[PDB]
Amino acid sequence: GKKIDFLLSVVGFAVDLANVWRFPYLCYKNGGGAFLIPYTLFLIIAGMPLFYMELALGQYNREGAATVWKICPFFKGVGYAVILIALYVGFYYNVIIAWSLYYLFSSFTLNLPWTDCGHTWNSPNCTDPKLLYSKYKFTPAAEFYERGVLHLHESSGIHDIGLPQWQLLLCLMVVVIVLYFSLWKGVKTSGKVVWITATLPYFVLFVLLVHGVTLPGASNGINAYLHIDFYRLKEATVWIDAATQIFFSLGAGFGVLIAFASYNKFDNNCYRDALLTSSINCITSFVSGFAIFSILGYMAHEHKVNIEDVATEGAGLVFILYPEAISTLSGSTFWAVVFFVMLLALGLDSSMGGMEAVITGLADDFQVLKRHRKLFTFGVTFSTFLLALFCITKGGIYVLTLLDTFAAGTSILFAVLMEAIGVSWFYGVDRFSNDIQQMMGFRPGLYWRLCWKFVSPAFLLFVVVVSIINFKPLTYDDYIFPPWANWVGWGIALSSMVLVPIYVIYKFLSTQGSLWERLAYGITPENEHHLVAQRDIRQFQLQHWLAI
Ligand SMILES: CN(C)CCC[C@@]1(c2ccc(F)cc2)OCc2cc(C#N)ccc21
Ligand SMILES: [Cl-]
Repeated sequence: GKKIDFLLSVVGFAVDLANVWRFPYLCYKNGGGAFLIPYTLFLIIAGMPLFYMELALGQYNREGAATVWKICPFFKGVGYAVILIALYVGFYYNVIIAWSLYYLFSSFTLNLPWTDCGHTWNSPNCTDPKLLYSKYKFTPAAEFYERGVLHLHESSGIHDIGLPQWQLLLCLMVVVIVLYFSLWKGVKTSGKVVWITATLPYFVLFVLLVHGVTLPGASNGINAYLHIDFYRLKEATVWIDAATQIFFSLGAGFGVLIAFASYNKFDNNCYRDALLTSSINCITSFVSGFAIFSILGYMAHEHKVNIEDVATEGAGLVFILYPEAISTLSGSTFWAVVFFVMLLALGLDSSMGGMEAVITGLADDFQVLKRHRKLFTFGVTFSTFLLALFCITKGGIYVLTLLDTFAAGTSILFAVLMEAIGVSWFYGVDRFSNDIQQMMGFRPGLYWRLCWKFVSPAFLLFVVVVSIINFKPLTYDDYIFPPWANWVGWGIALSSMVLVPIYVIYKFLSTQGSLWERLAYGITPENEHHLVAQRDIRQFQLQHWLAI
């Protein structure tokens, strides 16, 4: 049972809300197949080494994202930045679960609300295919999602978000209460019910793929998926999106991996964990893209519109597609219930992990918080509840888009780049390899060390620079955000990006001694500060820097 339980755990942890909800619309927005080349390249080159490095760090040091930097005290700022990024993401990661809960609640009927027009929320322009460069938006499913769930028609933009919707308010309240009561007692919350949540997503994806392949218009969608438009690979939007989606789905850059590995056994095999998780994530992403493109090709055939204009490119793509695929099934009510229960469970577990990252990171830093986990959990959950209250308004989709674009974009890329640079160069790739050997029994191969030291940081810096200089103003379908919205988004990104130099400056000023003494104390492990007085620093010799 050692291997079967491990396989269940790894397959459960290998699929996130990202793979199911965010990958579809990022793949649709980027042409389809053309998005998989950057995705797979980045996956290997950066994602696999960074996943492995974070797991090894957490396992060896037994600390959260913040306090794990006792090895290189100057990067506690990086730790704080990743914790803040996780906190930001949790603001809308819960609104998505609220949407899923609302859909599940509305799915308990023999006549699904997303099948035809004729309801209170339908506009006079609603078009029913059975009864008779834009994105359409006049279909029963799109009309339902945008009017009877979001009530987006009552807001003119991000300047007129309006008051919170009370149905989504109740759903968010339920989600937050469940999260708190699942986090308040301790980290140990697995091995009890995750069995169903680890297999259900794969079953749902399998059934959807099998059913969608046999649809009238699925062939065109599959052709559009397997057709690669190489012109799109010279714009850098696809590359930025692929990198960000990778660091989202894999879980790196949020401090989740370090916090969760801090509870692993000292002899746990992180290399096999990273390899298996990366392979599963790649296969799942490819299958999900295939099924999504099949579904939207079927819809394009159904609605007599081009595949590029059939559906939205925003965060509601799954809530438009999956109900439309369910409506084509027999006993569609049961399938809808099953799918949305799956989505609820997956989102709940993912948000639970994201919030546990923050809780552990802050509790390891301050012992008072670690002594009062109940109050700290309540405070974190209440803050998330309010800042997600901000995202359930009538124009809440615009705020959600702004967050999903800015909270972890260049910010998460920069945080991961700083993590990699810090460890590999200042702490030492040789030291990290020695630690991994002492931990798991074998030294990492040359490929891993090269990826950690040279390849991954270079690509991360390149993508960060390109995202900064090649920045497209924010938009949501046909709505162009005003400039101050972009300024606010860049301020949000900087809020977590700037914690690195700020903490470096604070650490330098707070330390006592000469400039060289300050540097030595800053770039030396906290448990080896007794060598600073002996003027024996490895970082001050060229051998340390040229070591690979
Ligand atoms: C952006 N989000 C927040 C990242 C979440 C990462 C994740 C995680 C933690 C440790 C790992 F080794 C691997 C993945 O946290 C828990 C979890 C649960 C599921 C489920 N079902 C899926 C992923 C995770
Ligand atoms: Cl993904």
